[PDB]
Amino acid sequence: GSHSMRYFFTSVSRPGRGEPRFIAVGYVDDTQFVRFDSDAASQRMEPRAPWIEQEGPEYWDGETRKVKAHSQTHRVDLGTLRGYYNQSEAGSHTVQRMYGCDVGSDWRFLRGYHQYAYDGKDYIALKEDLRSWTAADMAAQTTKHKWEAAHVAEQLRAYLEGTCVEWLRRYLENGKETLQRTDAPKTHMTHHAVSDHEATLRCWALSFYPAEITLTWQRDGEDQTQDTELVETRPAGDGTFQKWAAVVVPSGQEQRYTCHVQHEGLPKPLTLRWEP
Amino acid sequence: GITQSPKYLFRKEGQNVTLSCEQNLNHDAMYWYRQDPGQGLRLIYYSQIVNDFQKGDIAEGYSVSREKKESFPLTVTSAQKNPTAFYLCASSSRSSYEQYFGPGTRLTVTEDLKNVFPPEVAVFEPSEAEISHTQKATLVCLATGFYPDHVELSWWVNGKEVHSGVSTDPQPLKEQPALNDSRYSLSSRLRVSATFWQNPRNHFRCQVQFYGLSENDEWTQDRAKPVTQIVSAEAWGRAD
Amino acid sequence: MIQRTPKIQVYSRHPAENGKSNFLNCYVSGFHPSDIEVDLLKNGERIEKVEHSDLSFSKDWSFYLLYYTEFTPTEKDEYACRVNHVTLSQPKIVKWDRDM
Amino acid sequence: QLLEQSPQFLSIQEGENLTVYCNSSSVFSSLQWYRQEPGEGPVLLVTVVTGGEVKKLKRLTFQFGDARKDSSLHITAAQPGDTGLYLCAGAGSQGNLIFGKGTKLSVKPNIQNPDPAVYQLRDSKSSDKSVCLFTDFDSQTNVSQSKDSDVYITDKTVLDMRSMDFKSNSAVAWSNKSDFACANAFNNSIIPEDTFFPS
Amino acid sequence: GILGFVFTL
Repeated sequence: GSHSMRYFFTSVSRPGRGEPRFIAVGYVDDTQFVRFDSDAASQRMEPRAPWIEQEGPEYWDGETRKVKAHSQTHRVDLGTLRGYYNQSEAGSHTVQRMYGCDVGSDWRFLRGYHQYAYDGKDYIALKEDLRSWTAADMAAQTTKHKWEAAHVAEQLRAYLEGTCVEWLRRYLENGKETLQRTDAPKTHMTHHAVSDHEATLRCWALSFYPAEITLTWQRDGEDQTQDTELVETRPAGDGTFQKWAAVVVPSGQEQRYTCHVQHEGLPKPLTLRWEP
Repeated sequence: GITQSPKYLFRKEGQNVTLSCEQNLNHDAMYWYRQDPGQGLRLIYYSQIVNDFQKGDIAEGYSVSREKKESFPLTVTSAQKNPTAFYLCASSSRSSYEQYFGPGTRLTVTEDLKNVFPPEVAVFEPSEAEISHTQKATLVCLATGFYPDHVELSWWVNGKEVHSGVSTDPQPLKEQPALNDSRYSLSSRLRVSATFWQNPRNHFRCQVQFYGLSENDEWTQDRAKPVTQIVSAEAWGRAD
Repeated sequence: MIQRTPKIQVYSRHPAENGKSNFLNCYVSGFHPSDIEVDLLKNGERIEKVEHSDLSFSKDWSFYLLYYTEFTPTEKDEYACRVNHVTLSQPKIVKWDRDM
Repeated sequence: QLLEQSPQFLSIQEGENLTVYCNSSSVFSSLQWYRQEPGEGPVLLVTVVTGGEVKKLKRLTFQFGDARKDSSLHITAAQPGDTGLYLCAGAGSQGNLIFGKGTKLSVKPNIQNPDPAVYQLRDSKSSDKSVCLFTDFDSQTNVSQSKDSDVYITDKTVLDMRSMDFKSNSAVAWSNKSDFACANAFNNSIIPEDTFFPS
Repeated sequence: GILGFVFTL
């Protein structure tokens, strides 16, 4: 299937409490592999997946040097934005940035991204053509003009279409056992009386990877988006994910309901029914 | 633009020196390079943003800091047997984009201050043969025996510095190619029409501004301390 | 300047079995700004050894974090997650239900 | 990333056209050309960004290859002022510029009325003591080094007298020796057969 | 691997 590499950066000012807190994390698909925290003692980009620890000292020295430069740039950016928006120096503000690339099943470049948000709202983004900018307002227009004058997009495009994709391929290979695998959901159903005439059927999907999954309840015919509670997919904490869907049904009609599970790790969709 | 004061720097071996680089271009990225005679540029250290810096290709023996956006000081420590060189600072609006260069600073580090000598300057008068053969008169200025090779030679005609008919050697000559602290020589020519040289009222002066010791340098030798100074030689026109 | 309230889910890493070691999780997501307080409680008392994931965010810029601690559930012990954020009028307590 | 400049050195006569090359196996997002004079800061001549773009600044023409892996600098009717070190540089992936090693360009003057001669000039302040001046030879002539370590000889330099619309090459030689005379001053160099030697 | 060049907004 397709794959992605994404880097997420967050810088938060804290006036009167020192320099802004900077956190960087990197992911390949739904797996985190690196982190940097400006408040930590190590002051190094650190591994968060076993397969990246195989990279040599030059790799780590390089990621650490580069991430420290990102930290200082976004620290300056907080100051610049406070100015562009004529804000006081007393409040805390947030700059977020994300960039990365997607590749298709053939591991060839599919799409690139590079965008920013200020206080949780879109600020500026490189458009899909990787040549033009989408600016949210006058402040962002100032940034856009600055970046056009210094030809930032052309250099970013080269990274997103080349370097980025090359790193993604490298990581997909070195971490092949963990990244190119699929963990099919382990499933089960529970039943609980919620009254003297109704019951709750809950369909579980546990320990699956990647996170993408579809859980649906059907009654004799199809889909039941009525009185069906579906929780947001959540991390189990061990690299896998979980999700459940529940339906409230008239007591005695359990037989009419089936839970359908779709996941890339399953050769064929699962159909589950309540079996006391 | 970019300022690198001073143009010439002289230090005794073992004495750390910090080269200044200041820019008023509102640029985020700054760079330091060194250049040896007849060679290209070698990157020492750079900084893409205030409060961050990273090594170039030849950072050993050097150190920098970037506490302010406008400045990028380069400290030359006990690097090695090669701190003497031409140092250039540059800046770019954002890193990786077009760089604008400062004027450069020539740093010479010597083993012993007693190796410092001011230039002796002499002006050689045009020969009668050249005058009768070409109707032109060439004056030659020779600055000799100086070290370091930090000099600025200029010609003055009747009190005005001239930039006409002048040709000064691009590079000096080592009076001792063997010694690393060899003294240097430099020549220059000023050519005028025979008619101009034949007016006894015309005064010619070759001026050599030398950059040497400062007041911070101690001096115990018997000869005059070789401090920064101007040494000149002159000639006057001659009627035929 | 925009603020988004955290969604909260409290659950175990593996299906609960009394007397068997497991991990208790409190997953907070969809919030902004990133400053957030999350604590895990056992019979009302804050559990000391609690770790959390590295700060990350979603497509809409909202943040998410997983707080977790190893624990051994029993029939009598109650677990819960306490969350506070600027968007909340008062802290929120979400009790762990082994089948949710 | 690498940038290769060719040729390393180029010597041409005033008035000729010339081309210098900057080549790489990799793609650059932006590229610059600089001209530097000895002991001075390099001067930025141009920045190119678009594959295939051409920029003409006076007598200089710059081109960026369609693939953005190469660039060239072409000069029309070279003037002595064009002499210098030409450097190309490209955007570096690690936040710097990747520099080529440069092309050293020397533009020689066209001496229309060569009158090679070796004159003896005397110190204005001292009896005896003098220098030998080899002057007015065409640019085809080259001044070689000295045999004795005690004999000093400068490289040839060009001098312009705009007043008289005149240009001339010259080199100087002097020695602390006694047997040294302007007659054998430049004996280690190929000097014009008809070089005037004042008697 | 992350970007090797940084630039201010």
